Amino acid sequence: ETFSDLWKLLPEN
Amino acid sequence: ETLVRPKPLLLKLLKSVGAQKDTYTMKEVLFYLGQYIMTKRLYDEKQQHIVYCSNDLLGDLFGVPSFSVKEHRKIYTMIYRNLVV
Repeated sequence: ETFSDLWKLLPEN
Repeated sequence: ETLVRPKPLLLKLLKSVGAQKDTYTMKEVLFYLGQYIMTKRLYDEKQQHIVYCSNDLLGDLFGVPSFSVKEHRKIYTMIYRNLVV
């Protein structure tokens, strides 16, 4: 699991 | 979408990565905020979900030594404390 994969799963609004 | 205005410390962090403005959607904030982390390799190399910010403005901002991107409610909360609207 890379940072970028993990970070994109954050609430976008 | 959700138009937010970043607080002083956060706005500085943002400019640091090219984001030259005062109003953002939640997505732009996260995008640049993620660019800052990736760029300054602040994540753990093995457990990439660990981000270290003790020695960083991000830490002044979030007010913590380190954090797990896997804790959505926490990250989202810390980030919100630095926004308005």
